[PDB]
Amino acid sequence: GYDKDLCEWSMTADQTEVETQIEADIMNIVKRDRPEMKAEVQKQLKSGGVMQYNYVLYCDKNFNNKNIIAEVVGE
Ligand SMILES: [Ca+2]
Repeated sequence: GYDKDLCEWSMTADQTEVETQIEADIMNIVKRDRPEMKAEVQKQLKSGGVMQYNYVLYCDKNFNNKNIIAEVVGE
């Protein structure tokens, strides 16, 4: 997804600050769309990191954030 202010914050704020909110944003989508996947997605975020989603979640006009679960659990 894209939002001008969220895009700028995600690219300028402290690394740990953005990383913590990315995880919370993903878990919120998991709770809404695949609530039983909470423990599994949490395990995948810890092993694979979340900062690789810095661009697609806040700066990408061509990424639908609903697809973040499939992105995380896929290879
Ligand atoms: Ca992965």
